[PDB]
Amino acid sequence: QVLVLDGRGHLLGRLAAIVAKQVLLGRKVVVVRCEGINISGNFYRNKLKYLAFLRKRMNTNPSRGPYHFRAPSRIFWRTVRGMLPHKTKRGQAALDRLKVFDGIPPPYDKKKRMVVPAALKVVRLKPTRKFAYLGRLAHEVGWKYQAVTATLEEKRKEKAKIHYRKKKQLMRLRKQAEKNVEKKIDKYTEVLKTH
Amino acid sequence: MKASGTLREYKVVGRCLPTPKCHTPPLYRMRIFAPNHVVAKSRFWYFVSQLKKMKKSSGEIVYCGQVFEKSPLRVKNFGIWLRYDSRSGTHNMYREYRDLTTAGAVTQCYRDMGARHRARAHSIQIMKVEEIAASKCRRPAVKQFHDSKIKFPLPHRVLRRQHKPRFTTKRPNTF
Amino acid sequence: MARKAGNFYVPAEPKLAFVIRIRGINGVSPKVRKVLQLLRLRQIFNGTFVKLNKASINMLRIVEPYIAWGYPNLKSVNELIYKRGYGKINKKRIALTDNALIARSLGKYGIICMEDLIHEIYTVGKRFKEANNFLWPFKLSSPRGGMKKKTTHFVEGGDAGNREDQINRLIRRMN
Amino acid sequence: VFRRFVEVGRVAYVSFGPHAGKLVAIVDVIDQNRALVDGPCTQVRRQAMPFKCMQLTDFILKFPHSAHQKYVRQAWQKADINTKWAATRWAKKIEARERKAKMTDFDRFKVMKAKKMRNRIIKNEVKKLQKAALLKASP
RNA sequence: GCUGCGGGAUGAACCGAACGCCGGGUUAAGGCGCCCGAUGCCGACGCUCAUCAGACCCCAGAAAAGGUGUUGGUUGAUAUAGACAGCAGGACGGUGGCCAUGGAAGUCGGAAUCCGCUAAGGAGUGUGUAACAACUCACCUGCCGAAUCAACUAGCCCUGA
Ligand SMILES: [Mg+2]
Ligand SMILES: [Mg+2]
Ligand SMILES: [Mg+2]
Ligand SMILES: [Mg+2]
Ligand SMILES: [Mg+2]
Ligand SMILES: [Mg+2]
Ligand SMILES: [Mg+2]
Ligand SMILES: [Mg+2]
Ligand SMILES: [Mg+2]
Ligand SMILES: [Mg+2]
Ligand SMILES: [Mg+2]
Repeated sequence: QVLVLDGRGHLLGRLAAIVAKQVLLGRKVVVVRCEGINISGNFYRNKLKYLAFLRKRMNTNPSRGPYHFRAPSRIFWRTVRGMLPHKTKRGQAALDRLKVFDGIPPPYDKKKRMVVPAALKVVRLKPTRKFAYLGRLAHEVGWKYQAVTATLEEKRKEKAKIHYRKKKQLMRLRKQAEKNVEKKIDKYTEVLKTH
Repeated sequence: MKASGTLREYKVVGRCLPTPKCHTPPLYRMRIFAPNHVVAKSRFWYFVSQLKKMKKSSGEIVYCGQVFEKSPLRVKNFGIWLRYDSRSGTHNMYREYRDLTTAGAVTQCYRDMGARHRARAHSIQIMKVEEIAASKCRRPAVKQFHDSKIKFPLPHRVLRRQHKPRFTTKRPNTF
Repeated sequence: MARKAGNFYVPAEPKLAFVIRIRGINGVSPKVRKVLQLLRLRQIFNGTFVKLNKASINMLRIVEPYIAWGYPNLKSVNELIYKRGYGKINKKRIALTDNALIARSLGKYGIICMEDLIHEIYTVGKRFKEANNFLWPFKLSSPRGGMKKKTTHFVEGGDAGNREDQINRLIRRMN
Repeated sequence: VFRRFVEVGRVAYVSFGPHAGKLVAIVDVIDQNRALVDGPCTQVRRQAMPFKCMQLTDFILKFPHSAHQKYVRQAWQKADINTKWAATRWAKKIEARERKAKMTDFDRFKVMKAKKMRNRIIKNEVKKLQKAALLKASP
């Protein structure tokens, strides 16, 4: 049904390719932590390209024409727009199925975030090559919302730390129960039939 | 030549036609590397036409044979002589390759001359192939592969592009 | 018999060659178009058996960029005669399907049956012209694995040229 | 860090290719990418295989440089890699994956009913352990 | 022109291939990250960092020239009769030689060109004080310790743009 994707350590083009392919099949995919999406190349190079993209505007009326978003979620959404056939009623429905969020929303705090392996920085890039943060690019150009998003992100990371101790305590309790007696009769059958 | 796939070593011998002006042609011999024996025969006609007064009509090929490796299980060192033609002018070249068989070493030679110097197979002419021993290699790369008790790990080994599912909670640790 | 004495040996250059036409129809010079009309290659992907001769090889050297020609093996002859054997009485190409058609229309030379027809095609006898005229040009489908670039010769990794034994692989892909 | 590395005389595992599930032994490195591997008792023939094609292990042997099949087999039977290789958790994990590939429907039914019974016992005993933890924390 | 169809995004000429209506299979030209059918092969080798990368005949832009930016190649020359760089010391005598005098006492210029001490000094590679003098270099020696230096050439990238 719904898919929740991490954005930490992912590449823009690879993640946009996989999302734009899997959204045409009907799986309602949502990319969360969009400010953490890495972009290969030098950061001055990437903001020079984005400054040229901002320079692209209609001279007769800048409103009626090229819209230029600064938030990284809307940057990724424009990247998926430029790849889906949005002028027809297939890519428009796919963009309606796609949702994008900066930071992490409260339902996506609870719902588990997937990590796509083929779109990873570590898999796709040599580690001696330069990179750039889309959130750093957005804070440098236009998107003035890093002081709120980073604060709420550290708040939910503290919430995750206060949940993980309880989860690890419950895991230690259930492994103490597995260390305890009178479960092995089914475990012999399980090991002989693929534990 | 296309040099498609791995190369093969062919011993091709050829001679002139029996003529009343000169019977018993000297039956020359070459060592042609080619993907198959038809390309070996044609490149043999090319080289013998450039060397001596021979063409396909006034000559014939006596024998064309596959040459198998004398020791495929031995990691050997091969020096290759090259008469490639660059964009400005042709040049002579000596290269070295550590590989198992002669056909594989000349295959690596064609692939590497296509990689670095942008030389097509139209321009590369293999002058001579010779197995060279240790302590005669001019190249520092092969000279530093010459190590007994050699130790190296495999740092940052990433693999399996989407053989695993495209969507997971994993985050693959390298090495 | 020659390697026990230490001497080489050359086999007989064969006198029969299968010719498939590779290239298209429009954009063809008349110098090669007339030779294709004489070799009955008027459409694309049709093939004929040609008795090799100096005049025939000098025709094939004219139409090298348009055909692929080689030496068919015994199954390469046999599958083309059995599977797609189409003769003609005067007009009206009929599938062979019986020995009576060959015994009635062609069997005026002791060649009444299909074993005689395959023998006359493979071992080129004195009545090869009647058998080649009786056989309609073999309509062949496109190959399974595809073709290599269709423009350069088989020496340069292409299709339009001489290959001398890989026409067996080509006829197993096409037939 | 870097506890494992290729070496003259190290056994290794093969993941990709026609020899998947077969142990090789590295003899010497050809050039940076492929190694002359050999198999004494694991049915794989002496050839050249890539380093990304193979998988590094932890057991070593004492091979001479560019040795033969006979001396590789003698060092293999001296080191006893087969029983020592079966006596690890790694081979048990690979064996469990092969047994999961060799499951059947009746086996999955038995696994699922034992899974229901074990999960009920786990649920009740973890609830009893946390009840005992609250009873310990109450004073 | 008189000509549809598949690629070149878009096209009169380009590359395949020519057209009655359809079912199945196969292929050319081309392509396989998404639009957009197909590499989601545990593809192989090597090159490339651009602060203006590059991406396929016609085809929609660019040269001469340059780079101690990296990758090969050629020609050579040095180095246990201890080099290359680094630190330290010497760098004279004939002779302020000779053509000059506005100076030349190596140092604007013209012609040349040896010997001794030698550890080694070039009748001197430059900086200067107008010149006379100080400084420095070739060359030599002390420590160090084993590879070093020079000129061309062509692949990518950069400047030229
Ligand atoms: Mg054409
Ligand atoms: Mg198929
Ligand atoms: Mg043409
Ligand atoms: Mg016309
Ligand atoms: Mg078109
Ligand atoms: Mg175009
Ligand atoms: Mg069809
Ligand atoms: Mg093609
Ligand atoms: Mg697709
Ligand atoms: Mg350069
Ligand atoms: Mg440029």
